[PDB]
Amino acid sequence: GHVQLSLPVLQVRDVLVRGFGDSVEEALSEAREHLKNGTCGLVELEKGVLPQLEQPYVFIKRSDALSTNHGHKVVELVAEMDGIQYGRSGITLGVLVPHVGETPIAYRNVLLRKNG
Repeated sequence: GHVQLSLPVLQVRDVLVRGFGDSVEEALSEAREHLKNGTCGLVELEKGVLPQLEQPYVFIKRSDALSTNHGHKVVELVAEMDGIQYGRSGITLGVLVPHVGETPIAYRNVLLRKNG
């Protein structure tokens, strides 16, 4: 189940603007909406990445809400200020950014929770 969705994958060094906003719930909402528009892209979480983003790093984690093994890499939209949790984990599949033409190197599919 869930909706299937794709995004581009951009370099954090081309993505001049990696903030959707400057609070958690802001960036989470705007992310959901830049996804709804389709003007979002993905940035992979690597060791030097957080202290180049703004702050409310809109993460994707592989849906810790289930107990089954048989599926695609499903994820869900989440956000943290210091990246206290999630970003500093191995769940976590990247951080979203507003796509402004930064030239992708790749694309990253996921599914997207839709209750009804």
